[PDB]
Amino acid sequence: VVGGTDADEGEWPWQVSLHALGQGHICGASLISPNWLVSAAHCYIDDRGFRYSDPTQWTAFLGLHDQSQRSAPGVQERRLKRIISHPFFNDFTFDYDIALLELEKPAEYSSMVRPICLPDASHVFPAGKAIWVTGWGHTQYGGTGALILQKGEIRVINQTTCENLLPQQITPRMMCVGFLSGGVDSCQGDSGGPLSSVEADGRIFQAGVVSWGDGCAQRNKPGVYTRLPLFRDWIKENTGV
Amino acid sequence: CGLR
Ligand SMILES: N=C(N)c1ccc(Oc2cc(Oc3ccc(C(=N)N)cc3)cc(C(=O)N[C@H]3CC[C@H](N)CC3)c2)cc1
Repeated sequence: VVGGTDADEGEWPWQVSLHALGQGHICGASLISPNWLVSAAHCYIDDRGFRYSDPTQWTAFLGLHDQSQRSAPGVQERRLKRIISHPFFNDFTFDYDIALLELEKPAEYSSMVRPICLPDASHVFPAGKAIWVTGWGHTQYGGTGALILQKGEIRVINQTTCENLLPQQITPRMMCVGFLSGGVDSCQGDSGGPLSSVEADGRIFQAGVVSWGDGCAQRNKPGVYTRLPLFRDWIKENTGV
Repeated sequence: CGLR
């Protein structure tokens, strides 16, 4: 997260850290139920040196605050038994950049570990609305991951504005969130994490998944996120949640 | 869901 601040401990108890074996934090994810996480399909692609698509190559850390204290009281470690990349995920455009991760054993709910609410399919996170991005990714483009979970406040951008700023790259699954002036944005390492939106009774709903952006926090280059409401029914069909 |  560029332009953000240290989160308070347990402030985002649905934010999860995904570590690939021998490599540390790679992507974020969100807890949605005792058994399931949401993340970005782009985190789980094999390459020639590592089968990032193989659930057995991962560890999920729930209730995590600081990457240098992964065994703190409250932190839960879990393996994965399944990764479900969206079937329409496109490598090249990042269309349908969403994945469901099945925990090998359920999470225990606690003050530090709690699911985010999911929005119904017809819900629309309106243009202009403030929402929160969180993660352990770079705090500057080309720059170092944060040890301590970061939070940043960003706003949903009009779809037409978005398409025009990033020509031939924005599909209706995508949403621009951030600022035309830059300054606050997600970045490398935040991939797969949730946008948290404070809704009408103050409960937090997931508004999006960190997907991509051109650099981080540049003027006229807001972050691009996978919309959640579009996938409510897919999440149900695949997970029972 | 959705609170600390
Ligand atoms: N808000 C931000 N500023 C922001 C948010 C998230 C970020 O994370 C990533 C992470 C990323 O990492 C990947 C590692 C690896 C494998 C792989 N195994 N092939 C894929 C993706 C790539 C990209 C990237 O640039 N993707 C392109 C997708 C197509 C699009 N039309 C052009 C850009 C961005 C970075 C910035």
